[PDB]
Amino acid sequence: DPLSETKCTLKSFTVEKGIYQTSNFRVQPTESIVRFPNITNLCPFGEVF
Amino acid sequence: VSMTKTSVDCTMYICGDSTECSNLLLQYGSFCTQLNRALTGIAVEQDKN
Repeated sequence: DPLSETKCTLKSFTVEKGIYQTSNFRVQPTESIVRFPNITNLCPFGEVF
Repeated sequence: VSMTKTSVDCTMYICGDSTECSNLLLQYGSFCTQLNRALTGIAVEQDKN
């Protein structure tokens, strides 16, 4: 809970009256997308190798 | 009398959303915090001033 996260940040079981900065937050990615151009055709690696 | 209160998510600055980097930044120990403490000190002193 947020109180235990202060006790952590302050390294103490007792916390004095105050506002304490604790571990910052970020909205996580909901999904992944991949967007490469829809080229269908495999490369001419044949006549080079 | 004051300047703009600036805070930095140090970890987002150095390792910008990479778990790999963040695991490498732990090898430097407390510096990610020591910077946030100093910047929070500056930010509180603007309200004091």
